[PDB]
Amino acid sequence: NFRVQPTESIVRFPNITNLCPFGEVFNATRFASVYAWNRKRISNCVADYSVLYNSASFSTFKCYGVSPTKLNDLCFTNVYADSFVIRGDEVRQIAPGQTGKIADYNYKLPDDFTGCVIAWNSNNLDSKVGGNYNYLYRLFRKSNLKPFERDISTEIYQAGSTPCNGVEGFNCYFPLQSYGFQPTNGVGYQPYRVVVLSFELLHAPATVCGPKKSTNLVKNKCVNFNFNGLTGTGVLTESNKKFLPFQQFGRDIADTTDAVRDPQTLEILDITPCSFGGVSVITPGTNTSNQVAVLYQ
Amino acid sequence: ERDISTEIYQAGSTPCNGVEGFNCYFPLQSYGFQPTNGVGYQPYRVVVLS
Amino acid sequence: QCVNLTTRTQLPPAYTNSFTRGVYYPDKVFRSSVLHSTQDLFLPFFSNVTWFHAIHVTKRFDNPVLPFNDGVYFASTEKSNIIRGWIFGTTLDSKTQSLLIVNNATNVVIKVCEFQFCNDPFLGVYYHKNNKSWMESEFRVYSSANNCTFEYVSQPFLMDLEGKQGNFKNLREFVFKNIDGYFKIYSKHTPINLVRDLPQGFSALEPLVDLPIGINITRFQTLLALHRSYLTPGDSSSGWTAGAAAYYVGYLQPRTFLLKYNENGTITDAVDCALDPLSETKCTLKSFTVEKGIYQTS
Repeated sequence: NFRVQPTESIVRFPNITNLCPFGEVFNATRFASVYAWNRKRISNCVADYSVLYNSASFSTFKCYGVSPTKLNDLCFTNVYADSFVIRGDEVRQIAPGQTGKIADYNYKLPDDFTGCVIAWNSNNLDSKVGGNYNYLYRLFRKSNLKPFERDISTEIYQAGSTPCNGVEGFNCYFPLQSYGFQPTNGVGYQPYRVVVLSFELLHAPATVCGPKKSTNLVKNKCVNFNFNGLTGTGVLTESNKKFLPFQQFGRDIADTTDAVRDPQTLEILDITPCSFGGVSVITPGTNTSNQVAVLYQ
Repeated sequence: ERDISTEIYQAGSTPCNGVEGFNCYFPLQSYGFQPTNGVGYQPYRVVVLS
Repeated sequence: QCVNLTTRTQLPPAYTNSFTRGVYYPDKVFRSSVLHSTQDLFLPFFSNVTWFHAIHVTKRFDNPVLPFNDGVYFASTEKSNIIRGWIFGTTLDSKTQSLLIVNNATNVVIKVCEFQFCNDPFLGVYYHKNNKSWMESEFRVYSSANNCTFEYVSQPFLMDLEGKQGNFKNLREFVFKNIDGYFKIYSKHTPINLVRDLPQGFSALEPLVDLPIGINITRFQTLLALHRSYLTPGDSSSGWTAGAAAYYVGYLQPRTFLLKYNENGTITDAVDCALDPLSETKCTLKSFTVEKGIYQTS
């Protein structure tokens, strides 16, 4: 057979890439506490986690579960972004499969959590000298907090059974203390803006998946191309006829697919392979002639 | 085939391979066989005869 | 808010016939001079569908909650834009994610939230006396909203808010399909000029957009509108008006249709394969010029 193998493989699915508002939540004014995290819905946009891993601006980008370069290919349904400020040593507690005080009584995470936890150092975003009397946290609780559940209850923890008149005293501890965020401290009691991404997968179509790389424009080449699922190998020649301004593909009289519209330029292009026939040989006897002749069909 | 490569795996940025650093995990993980575990976490001597 | 209406005298609906209606493009692929047979939800020709009316000339204001079926061909002949939007859901009581696609004069708001729907929602248009204008003020659509899953603001579309008593001039063809949780809208506008029944023109509806809301739609209701005047007090009791609008409600059925394409990719003829014995023979033979000779059916 006389076939021509393709040399290039252009892939072009999108036309206008819009990055998700990731810098708005990161470079915001202020957040909240760990027991009352703010849930923000981030969807209807093309995510791109590759611009944040190579930025070299985060303090701890270690993510559990999957690899940091493999989550860009996996598609999700709805991504929830929760932000809270904690201490320096409390960053490792916010991880799937951990237990202690913050991950058991403040914000509990599931064991099989798909998303990871990222954070960065902050010394001017919400830090001040002289102490800190704004951020709070939870200490004890009657029952364990379920994952993905906010806590805004300011009740008094009843440890024992002695009557304390609802005030802090004997067997009546207050699980709402203030943090000691100070820039002159060591590895502990330091404000750290932690943002956890919740990766959820449902039956809804993908809309928050990673980016889709697109190649450059090229025509009049007998190479392979994948135009919106249509995998064809042929010469992308011009077309004098036009299609309707709502279609995408196009058939012909042979009940086959051979015409696709360019999604980057809205130009009708026909598909024409460069493989016709095989190789024919002509031998007018071996004992009478030692010369052959290649024949093309 | 057989390979006994004990190098550091590089994932994304920050190259390793000796220099270590961030995002540089050890591929060779320890099993941790203990008699106090279950039957599924016990070592099994598998002999394959080809 | 929720302002119910007073029990009034209504009129029984009529029964009209369809003349080649409910035909749209089954796929977004260009075709030319090809005859293919696919399985798509279409409308059977020469069928008796329900004919609803809403003319004030009396006090006709009917809007029942019919169960939503697989494919609904909504053909409304409005000359002054009386029907605003439509509602979709199952119970409609601030318990499930109901779909609300309203077409107000201000803009196109498509919100899929848990809207508390009243017993009989409508739209109130107040008539000002200081200036000859018609602006909408009463928004008795939903009581309140809680959580939301999809909110989109499209381009502003200006509509008419002056109810008249003339003949129809514009035809708004709409098709609502909820298959596998996906809502498909087929919007197509075409000016007409008639007073009753359906036009004999061919149906060629284009798909608008496909929003994967992923909800369960069971019942639906057509939201109408009401107008005010200086001669009436303006209360939502009995002293108001509703103009004149007649919309056709047709349910689609899974029938095999033979689509015909010309040299421009525009469907000009649709031959049904499950209606008349003469039309069933052309679908099997894949032709349109039946001459002499005996043929086989099934």
